[PDB]
Amino acid sequence: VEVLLGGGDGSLAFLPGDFSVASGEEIVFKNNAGFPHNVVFDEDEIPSGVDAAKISMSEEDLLNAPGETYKVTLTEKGTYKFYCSPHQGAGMVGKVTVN
Amino acid sequence: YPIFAQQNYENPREATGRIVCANCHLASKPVDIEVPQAVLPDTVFEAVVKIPYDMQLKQVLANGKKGALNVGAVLILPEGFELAPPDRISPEMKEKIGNLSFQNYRPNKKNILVIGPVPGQKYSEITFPILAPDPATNKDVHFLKYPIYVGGNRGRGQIYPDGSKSNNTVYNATAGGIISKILRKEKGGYEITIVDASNERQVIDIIPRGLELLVSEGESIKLDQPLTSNPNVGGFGQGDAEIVLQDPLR
Ligand code: HEC
Ligand SMILES: [Cu+2]
Repeated sequence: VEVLLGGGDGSLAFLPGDFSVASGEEIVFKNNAGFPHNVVFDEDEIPSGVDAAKISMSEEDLLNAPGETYKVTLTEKGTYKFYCSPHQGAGMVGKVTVN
Repeated sequence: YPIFAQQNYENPREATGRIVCANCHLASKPVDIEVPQAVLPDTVFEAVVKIPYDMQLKQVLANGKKGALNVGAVLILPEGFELAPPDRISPEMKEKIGNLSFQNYRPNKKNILVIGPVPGQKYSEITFPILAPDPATNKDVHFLKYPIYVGGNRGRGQIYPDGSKSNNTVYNATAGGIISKILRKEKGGYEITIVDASNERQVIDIIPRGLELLVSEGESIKLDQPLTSNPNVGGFGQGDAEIVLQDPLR
């Protein structure tokens, strides 16, 4: 479940970009290079209701430093879909397959 | 981002003299560059680039929320000039450069430097430490006047590497006609129904969150008509300077 945004030189892509977890696990998004890599869950592929701002990031909390990480504690069972805000049309996106 | 141009443009200077960031960073905003009038061989000098902007400016972050601006830059120096090594960097200029990482555009282009995205309120002015070459040490460098080009950006771009627009641009109607319905989205965004009565066709224009439309139901819209305001508060600028590589004699 450890996702490290950015490769080791300039690879903007979630690594991994698709993992499976359960209710009680913790997701992590450590950004290395190509910041900022703040991710935000959208309300288009969410299973239960809940607000997107509850599992997404805000405008003041951005991952621009090489070391900050965004952890999201999910408990609902379903497949979510988060993506790099500063790179949604780029191609680096991941999804939480909690069940 | 500076990595978008590096990954898809071999050299960031176009034939018309346009810097490649102007392909996705379509707003024009002023850029400034201060460099010494002349420098000696094997000496460190500073290239100061200014990417000025109104500080109370809030842009549309890629999630609909409003936020601060980020700055980036591309410095194109002549062949021979390169980033000054850390041992030649004085401590009075070490605190000046903050803690930025200047990267080379490509590993073989040591004369093209890129930096960004860096925080706007912190690095509106960037100092690049350059090392001037030595002619008696490189037979292609000579004492003469050389051009220096800079590209400066502040703000999110409007076009992605695949040609997709981002939510930091205007949304235009894909067809003329009358708006039959405007579906306000639950988590933000809109679905606009256009009745092209001219071609007897119905089209659905989707608008992202962070944007406010200037259109009402029952309104006649033309093709390409702007559907929402332009939320872009940033811009790209280009600058030029000339440096004199001076002979230590006369
Ligand atoms: C199209 C392929 C682009 C090229 C070439 C360059 N940039 Fe870019 N940049 C582009 C987009 C669509 C975005 C927004 C990404 C997002 O979703 O947020 C950006 C963003 C930047 C930023 C950060 C802006 C901010 O957070 O406020 C900077 C500083 C930036 N870009 C600089 C920059 C420079 C100097 C470039 C030329 C080397 C450059 N970009 C090229 C799209 C594109
Ligand atoms: Cu990113």
